[PDB]
Amino acid sequence: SGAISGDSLISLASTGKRVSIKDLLDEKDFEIWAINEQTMKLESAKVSRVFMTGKKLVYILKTRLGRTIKATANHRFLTIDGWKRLDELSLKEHIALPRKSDISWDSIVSITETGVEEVFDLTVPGPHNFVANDIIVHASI
Amino acid sequence: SGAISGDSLISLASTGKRVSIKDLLDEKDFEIWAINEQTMKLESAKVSRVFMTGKKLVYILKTRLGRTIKATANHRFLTIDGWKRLDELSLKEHIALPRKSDISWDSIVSITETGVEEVFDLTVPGPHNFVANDIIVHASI
Repeated sequence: SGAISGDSLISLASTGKRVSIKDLLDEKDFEIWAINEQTMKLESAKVSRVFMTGKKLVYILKTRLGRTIKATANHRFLTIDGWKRLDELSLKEHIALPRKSDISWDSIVSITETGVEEVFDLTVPGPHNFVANDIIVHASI
Repeated sequence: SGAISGDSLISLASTGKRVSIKDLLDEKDFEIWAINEQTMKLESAKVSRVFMTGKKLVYILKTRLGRTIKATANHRFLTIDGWKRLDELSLKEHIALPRKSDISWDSIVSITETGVEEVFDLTVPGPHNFVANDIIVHASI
């Protein structure tokens, strides 16, 4: 149920390349990087499908390291105490970023509403999350 | 225990004038606007003293109306369910702004760390809060 800006760069596990999620709309069955929540280790995982969900108000989330992403109020990020909607995060939270133990829990330094844009998501069977703009984000539903 | 940037403009109840809290450091016993939490009505209240608390990292909080203020991570604002530290606020919260029923509960649209600056507070016996940059904020201790 979330969605992120089409500008967001998706990390491709088999290569180390990044291509915007907008540019991946007509693509499927490629691997992305997901965190396995039970083990807290990153693992390659297949993307079932990519899709746009329409135009939605988006918000810039920025971490102390400088990682940033634009996303809907309801898109979820991985917090020390679980998945939380962007609109539920506060500056006291830390969120999961891929490090290369497998992850860094970085402080949020900014959350600001920016504007409406075309927004996208993807489905990832099993772990249900992926790395975009070098930040761990939840996938479809 | 909070504190806000010296740039913050303090609403003077007897006149309707605004002067930065930095500019009020050597001033006392003037009235400011405070909310009476039991009644939720604004009332004039005396400022006992104004003081700088040193240099501290500050954060810009902005509301949907466009009201904005720079304040420490621990400075409190009035939420629909009580006083909350800036670092505990999320975009789903609304905070109290003086309206002229007596107050408007406006959505937060931005919270972003900005930099270190000299920071100030003031003491207000009884209601313990005041209006700065047209936003209700908690006073000393």
